[PDB]
Amino acid sequence: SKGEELFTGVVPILVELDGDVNGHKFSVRGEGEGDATNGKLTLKFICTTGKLPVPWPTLVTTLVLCFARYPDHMKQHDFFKSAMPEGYVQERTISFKDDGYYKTRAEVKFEGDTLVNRIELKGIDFKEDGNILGHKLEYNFNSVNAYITADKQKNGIKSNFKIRHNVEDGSVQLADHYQQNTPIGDGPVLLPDNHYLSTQNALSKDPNEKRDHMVLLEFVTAAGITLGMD
Repeated sequence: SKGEELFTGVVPILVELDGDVNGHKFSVRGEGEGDATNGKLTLKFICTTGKLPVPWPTLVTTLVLCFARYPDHMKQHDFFKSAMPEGYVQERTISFKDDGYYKTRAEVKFEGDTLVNRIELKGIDFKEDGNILGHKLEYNFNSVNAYITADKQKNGIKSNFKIRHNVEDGSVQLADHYQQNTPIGDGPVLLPDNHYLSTQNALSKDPNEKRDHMVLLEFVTAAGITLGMD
């Protein structure tokens, strides 16, 4: 596959999300750019339907792993870029412990010059006074290593990892993530060996923005495979 050659520069990004959590409907639109050479994403997200009915941090994982920085000695394990430009489907179940769950289905693929992440999210069985629908989570996002394994019986990859959201009262809300990715096209894809993505996030606000929004800076770097340019 040649897909990785589409990410050697800076690539504009468009993210569109339609959400429905316990019948609370919402939409989010994000725009920015990705720089896979550095593993860097810079995006600004707007709730275009007004008030976001869930905390912005609970949407970070849902709102483009093709922008991870794979070190040279690991380029053969980069499933995400290998599927491009046709893209992949990314599906998750995110189970909030002692609370509801998200089910997400996204298509990550190039539309023209732009990498687009288009997502359908349904949230079910949440508590209306819980940490999610109650907006009890701090506006931040801790750093995380998320392990990838190949899924040969689906021609894709899978991953499960735990996101720990800080609660305003000092407790921690667990979001257990189960993820599946499978290509859209029929071309060749890279099935990686076991490894992980190391991710850091900085969440902020745009002073001149009145809408409900999230400014996001994110770094994603692949690791977990031995040797590589001492």
